[PDB]
Amino acid sequence: NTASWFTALTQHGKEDLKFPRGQGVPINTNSSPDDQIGYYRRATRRIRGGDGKMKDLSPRWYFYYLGTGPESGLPYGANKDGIIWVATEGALNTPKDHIGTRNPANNAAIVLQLPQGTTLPKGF
Repeated sequence: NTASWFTALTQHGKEDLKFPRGQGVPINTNSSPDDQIGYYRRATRRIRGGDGKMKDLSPRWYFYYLGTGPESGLPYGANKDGIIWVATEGALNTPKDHIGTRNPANNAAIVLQLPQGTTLPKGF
């Protein structure tokens, strides 16, 4: 019953998601400077293609605050395939259980917006 608070970054290229130190955290006016830390989780979807065979769709990366989402128990910097970490300078390395996850039944997803001067890899 839980989803990301933001819309996804679609991976159109061959390279995985990666942000330079300090960049990557989506803008949220309902959050404070201490909360600006989390991870992007890759979600690949498979569909029945025009030839009957299963084919992959462009991967989607969803942001979740630290201590929240499908990898709530993972600490910052944890090595896991499909998980990349982001944190703004000044955010505290503590769980963000007060923000948590979004319930789509009563909350719309916030359009993913990166701060001014955020660099994204090719195909994003």
